[PDB]
Order: sequence, then C-alpha cells, then structure tokens
Amino acid sequence: GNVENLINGVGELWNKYVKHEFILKMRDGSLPLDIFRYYLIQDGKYVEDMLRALLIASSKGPIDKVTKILNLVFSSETHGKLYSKLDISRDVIVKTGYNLINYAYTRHLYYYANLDWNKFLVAWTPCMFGYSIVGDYVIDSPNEVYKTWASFYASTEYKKRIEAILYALDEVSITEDLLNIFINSVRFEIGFWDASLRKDPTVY
Amino acid sequence: IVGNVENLINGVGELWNKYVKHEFILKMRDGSLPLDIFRYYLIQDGKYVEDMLRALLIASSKGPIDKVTKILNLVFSSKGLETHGKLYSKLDISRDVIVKTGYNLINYAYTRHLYYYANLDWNKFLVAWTPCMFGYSIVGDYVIDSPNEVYKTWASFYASTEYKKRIEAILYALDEVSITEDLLNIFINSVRFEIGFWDASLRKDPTVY
Repeated sequence: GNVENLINGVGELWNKYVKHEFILKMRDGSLPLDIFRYYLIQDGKYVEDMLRALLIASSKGPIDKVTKILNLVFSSETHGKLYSKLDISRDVIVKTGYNLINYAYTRHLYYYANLDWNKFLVAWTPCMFGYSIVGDYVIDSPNEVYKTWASFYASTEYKKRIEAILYALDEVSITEDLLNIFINSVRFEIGFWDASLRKDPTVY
Repeated sequence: IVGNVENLINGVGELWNKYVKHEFILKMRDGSLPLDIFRYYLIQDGKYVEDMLRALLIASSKGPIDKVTKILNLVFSSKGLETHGKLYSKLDISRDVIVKTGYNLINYAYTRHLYYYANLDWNKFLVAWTPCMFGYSIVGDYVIDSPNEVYKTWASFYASTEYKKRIEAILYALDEVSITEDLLNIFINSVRFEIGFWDASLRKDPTVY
C-alpha cells in the first residue's frame, strides 16, 4: 500500500537500512557485545523522545486512528531482561549523552510532530516498520541476547502495533514532500547503525 | 483529600461547592433533571472530552516520563466507552450528532483554555485539568445514589474503581508540582468553567461556536 509506495521511492537506501552491517552481524552472532550495549543506550534515549513526539503529533490526528495506535503503544519485559544482563540502568541512559545522529534524528521527529500528524506519521514509519522486518530476520540469531532483542519486534503484539500504524498511513495522500521526509528518516536509521559500529562521541 | 489537591480546593473558596453541588448535580441526584437537558449536556461533553484528550496528549509530551506513562496507560486502556455508549443509545446521540452540533460559548472557551496551557507546560495543563477529573470523581460518588436509572448509569463510570485509579495516577503527577498563586489562578478558572458548563446546559445555550 502506501508503505510499499514509500519504500519503492527510497531506492537502494531501504536495503542499506534493513540489511545494514550491524543487523547482519546480530544475525550471524559476530556483533561485539560492547557495540550492542552502546546501541541499546542510544536506543533508550531515542525511544523516550520518539514517544514524546508521538504524543504531540497524535493530538493533531484522526481520533479513531490515533486512539487505536495509542491503545497499543501505552498497553501492558524484553528490554528489562536485556538491560539488567548488559548492566544498563535508568541512570546510565539518562546520564549518557546523545551521539550526533541520535540527537539529529530525535530533533527531526519533534520538528514534524510539532507541525502535522501526516508528516510525523511518515517520518515515524521507517523506524516502526523497518524494525518489524529486522526483528523477523534477527530472531534466528545463534546469540541469545540478540534473539531476545529481536523477539520483541518479531512478536504478534508488535505486528498489531504496525497494523494500526499502516491503517493510519493508508489515509494519507503521499506527495514528493512526504517521500522526502521518509527518505530523511531512512538516512538517519542507516546513520544510527553506523554511529553504533563506530561508537561515536556521546557528547550531545 | 491531602496535599496539592486539598490546597487548590481550599484556595477556590466558595466556588468548589458551586461546582460539585451545582443545581444540575442536585437535580441528577433527585432524578428531577429533565432528560432533554441531560441530552444537551452529553452532546457538549462528547465534544469537550475529545478536545480534553487532545490537550492531554500535547501536554503529556512535556511531563515526567514515569508520571505521564502511568496516566496514559489508564486513559488509553480497553467502562467509560461502554457506559457512554449505553447512554448515547438511550438518549439518541450518534457520533454524527456530536460532530455536527456546535459548541456553546462556555465549552468553546473551556476547551481553548485546556489547549492554551497544554501548548505551554505540563504542570500548568495538569493543574487546569484537575478540576474536571477530580471533581467528577466526587460528583459520581454522590449521584450514584440517584433513583434515576440514566443518572445512576452515568455516575457509575465516575464512581468505578477504574476511574479512581485514573485519579490516583493524576494526583501522583500533581504531587510533583510546586503550587504557586499563578497555578491556583489557573485551577480557579477551570472551576469557573465547570460551573458555567452546568449553567449553560440548564439553559440549553446556543450551540453556534
């Protein structure tokens, strides 16, 4: 549908994202644990900002569509197990700075959330939908930590969240401007993985 | 009632009982409120609640993550929709009626008041939102004893343990706020709007906004 239309418009960037070196290494088990822990800390900062941006954006969306999404997002383990195992506390996430890509990406989500639901929704789709695909691929990893991580994104509960997002996305008339926002989010995802592999300075 | 909510309530003086013991509420409790007036009210409340939720979403983006997540989990869970669905059927109110009916002036102003503070600050919004949420908890506990089936049904949502849990989460967040006279003045304005909201329903004010 619209997500296929958007993915086709990014060309080679999509595979650069969903088949990134970082992910290939999680799948084969060769990703170093320190690179994954670094990543999880940055993701911990990102997810909180992503949620705040969703809250602002959802205030501007169709009531039926946003209510369905929020019911699944604010519903009521995987990350708690990983965080304790990798010695990542709340204080670690809060006190670690953002790397430059993470800082830029989170500010990109806030920019569109503050303007328009459709723009935010298109900006948010690569992270949500892409992680569904990555989860399905990484779930077959021989490394237990990486299978546990992937299990959250491969779960039926996560697929239900994605279904609700795509239902909202299918109401949007995709334009060149919206494709360009989607392209930028995909570029930030590729950069997010690159920064983790390099363990970039967390000074922002 | 203790802490911030007690101090805010005491700070509004006589306005508190003008709200929670309003004529509209007394007539729900004795069952004498005409159903046409209650229908008018429910339609305005249907408009209000959607704007209140939108304002909550904007405001919550600015709040402490633990406090806001606790509240949102309760607000976006899956008796409120079921209770209101039954009332909407009994009183012949559709989604179309809610959307197509205009706001009365007081509802228009009240909703714009919530948006104003939501666009500025979590603490200001939270204080502005407390009279509606906390006051309806009090009113529901009173009106549940009505001999009227429609009013008892309406009250049962606000008297329910699930609604009380929502109030507890709101009060946990409110306890983090350092209350100032400026914040008390926001709370007072919300209480004035609640009084006006019931006034406007008794009169069936023009729904032109």
